Amino acid sequence: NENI
Amino acid sequence: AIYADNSYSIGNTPLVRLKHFGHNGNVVVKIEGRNPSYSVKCRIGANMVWQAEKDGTLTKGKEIVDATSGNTGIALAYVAAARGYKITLTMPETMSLERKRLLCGLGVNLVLTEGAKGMKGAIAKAEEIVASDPSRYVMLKQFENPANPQIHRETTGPEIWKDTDGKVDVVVAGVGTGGSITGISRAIKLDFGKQITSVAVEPVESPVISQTLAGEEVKPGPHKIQGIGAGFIPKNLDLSIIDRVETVDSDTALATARRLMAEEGILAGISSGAAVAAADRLAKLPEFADKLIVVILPSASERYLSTALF
Repeated sequence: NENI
Repeated sequence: AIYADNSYSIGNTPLVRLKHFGHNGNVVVKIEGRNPSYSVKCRIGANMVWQAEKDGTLTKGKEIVDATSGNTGIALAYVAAARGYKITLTMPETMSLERKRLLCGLGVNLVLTEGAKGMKGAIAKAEEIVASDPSRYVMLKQFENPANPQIHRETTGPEIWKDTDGKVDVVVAGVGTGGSITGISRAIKLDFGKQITSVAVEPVESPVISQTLAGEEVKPGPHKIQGIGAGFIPKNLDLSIIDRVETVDSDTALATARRLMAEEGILAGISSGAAVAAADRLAKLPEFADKLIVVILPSASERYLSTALF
């Protein structure tokens, strides 16, 4: 996931 | 010295030798949890803001907008607070109460988006806010902003070089944006001229770097290794400087992080377990018997108290  | 605000205090993180990993002490870890907002992202939150200031894209009264509520969102939040900027972060309404609380504590204007739309919806909302008044809003774009790997070339890399007295032979780093492995590798290989082995780490569940380099179909997948495995090749990953890619599974990443806590007394995050698992695999190959392996530990355990880690 791109919630970095 | 005395830092003018918390953003200047980034970095200078310690190296600690592992006792229950590696072979004859060949694995050393860099503790990125020791930072202003307690992750590696503090460095890039600081530098993206600083560079936007220097190039005139961010000015007094302009507002930062982003769709991250992970470590980057937290990093941008402390930097915005430290430097007097308003910040809006979008996120799905189903994000944890702890994370909403943390971000609100840092003064973030939280905009909660529709649960069903997930990250896509949060990203679209951020882009929508910016497009509504482009002169008012700035979106810093951590996946592509060169200020991300640049701060690693200027700080993280040189710290590794200095603390190892140039003895570092291998750098192992999980890849989210790619900034860490890219900047570190540029520093050591190009600025310090040493031919090290640069090792990207990604989840076996979403091995897009491996698939890409193999010319195979890119098939991202879900995983629990927070901070890595974005499901695409980010612009801030410089494939040219990557020597090896190691895949690690979520269960093993979690087990490894738990071992770091209990066997080493290192309060490591989930992705830190992933990076150490990959490093231990290399460390126990005879080809790396006499080689110094430095591993980035991007974050700290308490940020994961509500997760599978505990």
